[PDB]
Amino acid sequence: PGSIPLIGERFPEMEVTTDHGVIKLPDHYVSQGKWFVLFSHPADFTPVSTTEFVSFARRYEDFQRLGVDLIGLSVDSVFSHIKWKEAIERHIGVRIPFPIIADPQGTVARRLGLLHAESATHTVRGVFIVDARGVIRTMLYYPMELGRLVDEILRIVKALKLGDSLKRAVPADWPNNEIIGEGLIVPPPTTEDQARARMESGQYRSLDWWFSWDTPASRDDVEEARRYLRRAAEKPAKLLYEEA
Amino acid sequence: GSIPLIGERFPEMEVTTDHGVIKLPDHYVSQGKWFVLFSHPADFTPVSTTEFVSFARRYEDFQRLGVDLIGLSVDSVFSHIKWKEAIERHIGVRIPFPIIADPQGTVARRLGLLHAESATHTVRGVFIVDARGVIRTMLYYPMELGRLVDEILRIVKALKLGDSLKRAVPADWPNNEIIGEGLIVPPPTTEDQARARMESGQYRSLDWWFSWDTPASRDDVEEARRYLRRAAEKPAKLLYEEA
Amino acid sequence: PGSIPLIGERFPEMEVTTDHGVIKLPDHYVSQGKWFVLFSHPADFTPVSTTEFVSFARRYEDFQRLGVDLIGLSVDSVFSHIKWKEAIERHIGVRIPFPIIADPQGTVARRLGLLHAESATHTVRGVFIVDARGVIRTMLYYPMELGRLVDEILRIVKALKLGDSLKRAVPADWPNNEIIGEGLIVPPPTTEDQARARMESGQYRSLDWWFSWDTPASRDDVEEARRYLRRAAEKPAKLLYEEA
Amino acid sequence: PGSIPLIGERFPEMEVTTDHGVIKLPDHYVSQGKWFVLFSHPADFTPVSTTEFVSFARRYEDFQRLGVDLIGLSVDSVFSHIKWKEAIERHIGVRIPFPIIADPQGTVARRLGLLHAESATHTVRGVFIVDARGVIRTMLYYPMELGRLVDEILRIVKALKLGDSLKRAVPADWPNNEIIGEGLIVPPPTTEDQARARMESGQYRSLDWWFSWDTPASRDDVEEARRYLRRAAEKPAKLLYEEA
Amino acid sequence: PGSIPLIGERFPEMEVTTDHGVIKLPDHYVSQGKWFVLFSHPADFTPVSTTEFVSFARRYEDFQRLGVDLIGLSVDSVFSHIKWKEAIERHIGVRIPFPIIADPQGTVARRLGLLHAESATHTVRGVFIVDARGVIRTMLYYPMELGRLVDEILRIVKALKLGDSLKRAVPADWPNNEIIGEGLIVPPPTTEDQARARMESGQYRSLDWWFSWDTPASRDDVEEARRYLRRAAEKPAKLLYEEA
Amino acid sequence: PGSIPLIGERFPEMEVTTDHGVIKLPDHYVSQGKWFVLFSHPADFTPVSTTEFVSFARRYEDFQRLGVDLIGLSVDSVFSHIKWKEAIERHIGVRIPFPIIADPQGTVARRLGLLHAESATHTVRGVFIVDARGVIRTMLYYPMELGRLVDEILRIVKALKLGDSLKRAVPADWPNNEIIGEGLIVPPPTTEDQARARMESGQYRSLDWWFSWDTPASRDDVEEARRYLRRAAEKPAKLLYEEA
Amino acid sequence: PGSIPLIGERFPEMEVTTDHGVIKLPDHYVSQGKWFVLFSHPADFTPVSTTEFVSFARRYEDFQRLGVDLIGLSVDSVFSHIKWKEAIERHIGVRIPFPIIADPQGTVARRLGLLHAESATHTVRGVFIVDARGVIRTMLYYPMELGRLVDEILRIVKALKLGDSLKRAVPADWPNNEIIGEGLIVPPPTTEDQARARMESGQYRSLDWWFSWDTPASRDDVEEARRYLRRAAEKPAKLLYEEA
Amino acid sequence: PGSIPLIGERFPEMEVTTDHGVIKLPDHYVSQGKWFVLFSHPADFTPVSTTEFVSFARRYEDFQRLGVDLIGLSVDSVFSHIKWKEAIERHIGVRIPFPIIADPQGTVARRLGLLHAESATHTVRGVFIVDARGVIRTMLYYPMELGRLVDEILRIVKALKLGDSLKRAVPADWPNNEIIGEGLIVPPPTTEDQARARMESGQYRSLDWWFSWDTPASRDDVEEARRYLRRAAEKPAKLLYEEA
Repeated sequence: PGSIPLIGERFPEMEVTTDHGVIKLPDHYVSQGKWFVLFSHPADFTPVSTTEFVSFARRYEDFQRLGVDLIGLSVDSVFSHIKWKEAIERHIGVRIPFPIIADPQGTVARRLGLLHAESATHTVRGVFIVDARGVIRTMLYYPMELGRLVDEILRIVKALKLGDSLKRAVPADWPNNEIIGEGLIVPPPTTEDQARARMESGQYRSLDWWFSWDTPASRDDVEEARRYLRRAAEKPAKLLYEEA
Repeated sequence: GSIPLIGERFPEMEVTTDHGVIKLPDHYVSQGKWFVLFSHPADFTPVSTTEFVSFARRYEDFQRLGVDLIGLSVDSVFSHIKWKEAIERHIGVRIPFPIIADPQGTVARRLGLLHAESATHTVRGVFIVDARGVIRTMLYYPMELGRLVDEILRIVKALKLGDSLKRAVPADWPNNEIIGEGLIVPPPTTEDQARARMESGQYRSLDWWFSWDTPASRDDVEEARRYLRRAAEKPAKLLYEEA
Repeated sequence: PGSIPLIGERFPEMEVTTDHGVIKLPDHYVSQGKWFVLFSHPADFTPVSTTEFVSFARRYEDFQRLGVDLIGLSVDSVFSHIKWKEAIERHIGVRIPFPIIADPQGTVARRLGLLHAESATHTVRGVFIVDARGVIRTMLYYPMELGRLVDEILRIVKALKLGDSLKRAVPADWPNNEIIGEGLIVPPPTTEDQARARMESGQYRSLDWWFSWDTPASRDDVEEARRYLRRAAEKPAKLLYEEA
Repeated sequence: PGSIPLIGERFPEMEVTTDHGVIKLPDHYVSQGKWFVLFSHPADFTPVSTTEFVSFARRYEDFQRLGVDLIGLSVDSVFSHIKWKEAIERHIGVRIPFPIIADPQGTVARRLGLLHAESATHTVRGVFIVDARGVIRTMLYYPMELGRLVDEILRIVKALKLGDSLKRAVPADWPNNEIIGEGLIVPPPTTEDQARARMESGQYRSLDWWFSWDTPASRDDVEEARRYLRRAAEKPAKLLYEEA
Repeated sequence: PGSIPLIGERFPEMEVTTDHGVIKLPDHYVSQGKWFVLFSHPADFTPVSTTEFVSFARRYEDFQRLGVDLIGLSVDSVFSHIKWKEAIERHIGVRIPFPIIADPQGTVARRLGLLHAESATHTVRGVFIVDARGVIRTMLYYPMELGRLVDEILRIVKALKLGDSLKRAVPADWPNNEIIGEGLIVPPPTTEDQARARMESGQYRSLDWWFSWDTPASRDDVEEARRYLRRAAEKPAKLLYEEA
Repeated sequence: PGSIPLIGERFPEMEVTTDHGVIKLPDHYVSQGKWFVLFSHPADFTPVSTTEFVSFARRYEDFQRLGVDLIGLSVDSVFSHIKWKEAIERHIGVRIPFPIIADPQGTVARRLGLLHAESATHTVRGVFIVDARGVIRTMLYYPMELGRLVDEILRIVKALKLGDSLKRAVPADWPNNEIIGEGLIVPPPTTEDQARARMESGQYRSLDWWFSWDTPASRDDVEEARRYLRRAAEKPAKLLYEEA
Repeated sequence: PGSIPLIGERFPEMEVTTDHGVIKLPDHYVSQGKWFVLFSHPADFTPVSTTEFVSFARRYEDFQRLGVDLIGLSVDSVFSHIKWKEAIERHIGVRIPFPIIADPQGTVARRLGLLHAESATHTVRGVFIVDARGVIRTMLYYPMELGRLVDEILRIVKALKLGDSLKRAVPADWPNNEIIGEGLIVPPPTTEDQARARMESGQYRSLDWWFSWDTPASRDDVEEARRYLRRAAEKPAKLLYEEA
Repeated sequence: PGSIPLIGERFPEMEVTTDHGVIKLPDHYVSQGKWFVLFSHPADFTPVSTTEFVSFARRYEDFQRLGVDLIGLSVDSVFSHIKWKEAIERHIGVRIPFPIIADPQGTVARRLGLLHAESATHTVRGVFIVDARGVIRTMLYYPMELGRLVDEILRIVKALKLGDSLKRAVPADWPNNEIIGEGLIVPPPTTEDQARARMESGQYRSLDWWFSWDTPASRDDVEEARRYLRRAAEKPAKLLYEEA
């Protein structure tokens, strides 16, 4: 009962208007060798949405260091985007450095399947994680009533980039997996001959032919991922409403 | 591909699991239980195994929230029973919750779980469904990347809190950088509501569209923070060593 | 390309969300025995649109005396409507008392044919003048670059109400028609017998059997209409920008 | 409902028969560098229609000063057009200098959406304002019972040409706008960078980044537009029926 | 009902994934001059299916001597295939040397008509006997509750190759036919001249013009076929469950 | 390029003409509480088909003991059926007691999927084994060039009836299975709880939780089944062509 | 209804299997310069059909003298054709020299419209008389219960060949027509000029311009046709059943 | 490539205009318990057609004696039918007693498939032999160039009525069949038990179980059929053209 792009598909070709200008997706980011996180929010001048834009802004440098750009999306105009970003800088002291797509007829929202049953007129809290080839790698759909956990979006990109370069799969809760810790998983054998070569070789730690791992990520990569999760877990030292 | 949506009732279906034949969402609604239905590509795969052990380790935390767990893959019930035996034998962890067998992809196609990474194996989908049978949140992870299971606990804990207190939940709750453990009052949608909100003084406000208070118990806040602290902590002892 | 409601049709049935609440059109106004002017603008926080809201607001009591309610429309959210009305009040000192429809997916815009070729996403400056029976009586379509002449909307309603109560047609430029002045037109004969009776009768002033008129409008009726046009023609004594 | 041309589209390509000859629209006017106002009336030998033809003819030199040609339209024959113009000159003393399209099978009517629900057989009082590139700039739909305000058609053309010439938008009720008087509006910024540049420069008067204006119109341009409205507002010195 | 491949057609072109790798059918076997037996079973880790795989494995060299390769099929994954073959080796002491197709979405099952009314999700016990030209020669459909008689599959391929090589048909129950024993049948005359020539000839034994046979099969080919049926008929000396 | 009935479906309702008269399938046999074997052959007066009719006739009492009736089918007329059975009795000394369906337009053959690519005009050697409920239990498709092994048809019915009555599945090559001999298989557990109870009850011999069996068939049932395969494997004592 | 070929159409192109081999119609006879009679019968081993084959055989040399070949058709197999011709030779003492098409799936029957409502499975007694150019010249449909008069098929071919060679039409009951006897008819005039020329010439015997004839057939031609009818009319000397 | 009624179908229901009045087929004849022969001819005032009408007139009493009525058909008008019948009476001295269908738009001809490839406009020489139940029993299609043999139409009806009353089939060339003379055929047995009963009874003369006959037709019935064929074979005593 709702239509979408899929993991492992090219992000659909589209021209969009942002508060920074008109761009083509995913070409604008592919051309720069950047990943992008496209995320949507129901409407400008809404409180949970404001908390998410402030969370992304606080993490903006972390995204840049990973080679990731951010782009938001709502059904509001570019005039509402400029006005809202001014209200956030005025009342919270936080500049939002990244663009927001203006989608008033829902052209982009319907293309991406971002209109769910909680609202006929406002997008859900969608997330498209797109790599530098323009390929959708992960998609999340949060509802109106619940803000995202932005440190998990950082973990997903870091973990994908690590699995892509080291030719590994990434265990549950990496880098704090209960079985193998910061270990990364060797893709399982898919033939009788490969399963025997795996069991015979002694090259990797194994529970069995279908479960092998090693520890090829650098201490810095592991520490960088732990830092995202430690920030998610810690009560902030000071609240931005307190100082403004 | 096409899907169920947030705010829709979970599609009515009979499914075969390794515990028996059940109707969804009827089977969980009748127990007054939320359920998390999650998919994995194939039995006897390593990332999938890590996620089943992560879910099993959090089984009581899910029971504490009134949440039942149900897995899904295209493998048979026979493969499910044999795989759960190998996990118990090689890792020392029992998997208590059922797994759907979906060999022709009937359930996979109905739920939109076949993406472009594999023609034959489901992605790592997550449907978070409340005790009314309504889809509240959906997550799609790929083959190469295991889920963060403590975020699934935080989503349920925060949705139940929101429903219980008529509040919305800020980014990164209960560690929001603006309001901390604060919860948000839904914004006014009329000129009259906007005037009443600003004349009131019941809430902390940045402006008429951004009001919050602190109505969650200490217990609610610390239980949600405990999930994230567990996600962030280096394990004390790796299960591969003490199997 | 692109359909519309037509003159003489019932305004299409629809539920709409405004910054005052949810209403049904045209029922909400029909039930009250009121006319309504539904007008659209491209986007909140745009300057020509701002001048038109301020113009309607200044004319609000003139519309109320005619038994006409006002309702605006754009594809912005209710949050943008509330914010924009606050901005007008703060910067110009003018309260906008009438509701604005929020149409974020363009459902209403598409139903009313308000998406023209100057913008794929923002409505033209459309005007629907709807009588207390819910019937569309007149429609205007102004472009993004040109503000409306709001006094002509008052002249249209006043002249329609006069024509309906007195069973007359209204000449060009009424009440300053260069042939008959404040005169109103008797509908022309449509049969041979009617045309003979019309000319054998001393009831009306006539140029010929097809052009008859009289002067049945009250002095008050005529002065009311002349005041709208005199307001349109006179430089305002003081500009609201000055008083800031 | 019923389909139409839209603001911002090229006027639909068509050959039409007039009481002056066969012409191609919009080509015939485009090749002269002329705007045209194409207007429709229900039927020849009808009195409101006659008042409107006389109104247009009296303002013929005003339209010529703006580089605007006039063309009428009804479902009557070229023969009825010639007889009706003859009758207006004989009984009222006014020559109609401009052509009228003859549309007996409603070919042009249907193409332009001029058949509304008040009459299955006679066009509404439609108005298409078309610039010298052949583009539709404004459309008005008046009913059978109500004559148009022809001085508003002059104000629309004068304002659009000024807007085009000086790269400005025109406020409500120009040149008597209650906020900025005869001032013209600078199109609002559409990007964060444009919004900052606008407010950092002292180049324009501004309420805020989204509302900037200046006064680039000549006193001649302003007073010619005010003259149209002053004429609409004035009690006629002498009624043409008294000069019959 | 439900659709199928037919005797005398080429086996449908398809790429399939096995626990030995990705192959094209029937090309992978045609290119080798090999016959193949493609057989399906409902699910890995099921007992009748296990008895069938061990029966085929025990006859593997008998198939190899005939120039026939074996390939299984079920809707289980390649991982389950490797795990199940390991379990059969561990618990029964029998290695399954031949590949199994993994068909988890039932793409191959549907193409081959292997989903019957006993199970919506698991294939019947289907058997396709395909010659070295890639042509389907024989098809068997056993149900979930009944294991195949694997020696009949050997007799079929043995008898078809003899019939192909010697240009003969094969009587019921060959090589123990109750009328002609190990005799092979000369295809019957299809014209009046062939029927007379056959009866005039004395070249063959005949009951009548439509029933002629001779004994051209080698003693070795007859003894091989009688050995398959002797093996089917005899109670094994030792049961593999006791040996494990 | 062909559809069939499926295993587990009721045999399709049909009226058929035979050389014993008109009968309804499957009702004619269901009403008697009888299984039937419907088998087809390409044409009357053909030699392989004659050998199969003689094999079935010799095994007629064995079918009767199983409560199985036999019914043939070809595209030939009832007249040809009568003449061919007369020819078999005169030249071979074997009376055919069971009916043959006459199917000259291929109505029955098309309904049962019995026209394959080897002949456009003659059926393949199909077999439908139908139980006393009218349900299709097994289907076999042999080609023009290869006679059936009729004793395997007896073994299938015997094993199916045993599996039905004892609630058991039947291993490969039963009653001579190489793992469990004349053992019959307990359907495997389909739940974690059923699996544990199986492993803990000690009620059955097991290789693992998914492979349990016992030996509940009578010595008579086992030896009766074995006798069919012993007959298939025996060099005939004397060939019917000698004693024609 | 049901669909046939038509008089004056080429006999439909088709490959047919006879008890003499595989031939293309009509080419097999066109390339020899021969007419053919294709006739159908419901089923081999039927008594009316047997009388008609014996009648055709008696008249074989009569057909050969006209340059006409015979070809039969039924839905029975080639094997039944051969057995039936053998049974006719053995029991009646008559050899059938001409081929029969075998049509088991009714492919040819359906193409020629030979399946009528007396039988769903067996053809009617159809007759197609086809000339040396492959053109259908006459068609007869007799039913199951009624044998043909084969002497009328000889009269048709003789009369048609005389008509073609002498450029004449043939009267009713030729060569014993009541009005003109063995006379042949000149095609009638189709113009006023031709009608006047016909009546002025005195070339032909005429009743009126539309009925002219002459006597161009030879003694030998007329006697050959009269012999066919005398044979039809003669009570046989001996009955073939009596010498058996 | 042309559609017809079929043997064993009811004659299609239709109202037809004749030169005797408007009638319903087949009802007009069924209600009288009469058979009818409906026959077509290409055109009135054509010579072969004239000979056929005179032949049917000569045989009128013989058809009446069989309870057969005659009805002609052509695409000519009733006025042509009346004129042509008058011309036949005056020039040939023969009164045509039976009606002719007037079918000027080919409505009847198209319904009965009487338009073949020799003429787009004129019907072939069709014959429908219809029994007193309205059922089509035999159909003949002769071409434009060839008159019918009308004595064979009498033989067909006589033999069909004898078959119907005696429950027999009628041999080739009856009543002068070369095997059984004036004998009639017992329909063959269609079951094994009927075949054995037929052979055992000694009730009928038989060649084999499938060919039995007896002599149940009266002396009068046989002599009446023989008279038709003797007439067909007789050289006319005198020619009608001569005595005219």
